[PDB]
Amino acid sequence: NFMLTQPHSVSESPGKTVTISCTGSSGSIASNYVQWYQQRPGSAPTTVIYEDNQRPSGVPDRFSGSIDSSSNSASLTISGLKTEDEADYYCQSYDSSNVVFGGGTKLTVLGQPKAAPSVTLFPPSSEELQANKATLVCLISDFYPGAVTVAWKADSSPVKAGVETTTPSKQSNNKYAASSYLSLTPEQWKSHRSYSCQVTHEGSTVEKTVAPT
Amino acid sequence: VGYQPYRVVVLSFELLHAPATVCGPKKSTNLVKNKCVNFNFNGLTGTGV
Amino acid sequence: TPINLVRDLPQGFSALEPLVDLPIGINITRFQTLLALHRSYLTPGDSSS
Ligand SMILES: *[C@@H]1O[C@H](CO)[C@@H](O)[C@H](O)[C@H]1NC(C)=O
Repeated sequence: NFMLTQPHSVSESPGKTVTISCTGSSGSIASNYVQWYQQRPGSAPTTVIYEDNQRPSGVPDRFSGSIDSSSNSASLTISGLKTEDEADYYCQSYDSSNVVFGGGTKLTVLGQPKAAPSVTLFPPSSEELQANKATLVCLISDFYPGAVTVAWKADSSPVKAGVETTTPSKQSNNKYAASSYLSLTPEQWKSHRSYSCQVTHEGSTVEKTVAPT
Repeated sequence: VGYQPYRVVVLSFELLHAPATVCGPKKSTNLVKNKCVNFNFNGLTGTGV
Repeated sequence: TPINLVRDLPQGFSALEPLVDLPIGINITRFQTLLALHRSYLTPGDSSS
């Protein structure tokens, strides 16, 4: 029942000093070796310090660790932060026969330009109609901020059933892009005269319309 | 959670040679009459009907 | 107290009852009253003469 306690969120401006703690629950922190792994997002973890004072060959000198056995806490001190330090630090105590990893500590330090919501629409294809389905796809792209509200319309009545939308995502254009899908039956697509997608972004509204042709 | 804006206020009390100005009230039970009882109406410990 | 007189206040008697009691507890040594003036169409409207 030995668990390591680590703060969830730690943020500090670059160039300053910060202390990362790791508190043991039952066993004393000086009983067993405490190791810190620096893991980049979408990458394998890498050892950043071991033996509570020993640095691996390759990491810089700033990664310093200390042990406070009176408070049952392991302290990792970082001095002079910069960009690539934005990784996850897990304090590891294998103890005996079981690695107890820490919760983890991330980093948070801080140009997206404003843009117009280009909107395109497509009607359901004939192949989809032959496969007893119909889906209207609304696409919002090349815009900023990434906070848009979609509202499907059947001629004049809003449609909310079967509406699926995507959260805005980052692209190479430094702008945002999103998507919206309206699943429909083949008879519902041809029941209304026209279907339109309305996109609201920074007050301005861009609306496209399609018709069964 | 450790860096969010928190609205913190402190309520302090003062003790001087002045009567109470802002203080809590007191509850109210029943009332009796025409019997020899003791009453404390803020100025006297009077016993009587 | 209603009256119909402009000068030499009458010899009648009238007590004074309280309206509010303020427990402030501060010094006081000087006082001054406030008056209100009117700005009609006859006066130019400037507070000089
Ligand atoms: C109040 O006034 C008296 C004299 O007018 C002065 O001696 C005393 O210090 C004053 N106290 C306070 C609290 O201002």
